[PDB]
Amino acid sequence: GHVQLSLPVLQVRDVLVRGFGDSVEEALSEAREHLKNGTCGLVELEKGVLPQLEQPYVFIKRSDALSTNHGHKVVELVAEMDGIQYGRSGITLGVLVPHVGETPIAYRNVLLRKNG
Repeated sequence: GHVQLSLPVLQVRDVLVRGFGDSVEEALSEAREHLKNGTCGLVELEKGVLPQLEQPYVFIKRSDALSTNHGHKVVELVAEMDGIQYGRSGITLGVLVPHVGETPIAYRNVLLRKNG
């Protein structure tokens, strides 16, 4: 189940603007909406990445809400200020950014929770 969705994958060094906003719930909402528009892209979480983003790093984690093994890499939209949790984990599949033409190197599919 869930909706299937794709995004581009951009370099954090081309993505001049990696903030959707400057609070958690802001960036989470705007992310959901830049996804709804389709003007979002993905940035992979690597060791030097957080202290180049703004702050409310809109993460994707592989849906810790289930107990089954048989599926695609499903994820869900989440956000943290210091990246206290999630970003500093191995769940976590990247951080979203507003796509402004930064030239992708790749694309990253996921599914997207839709209750009804």
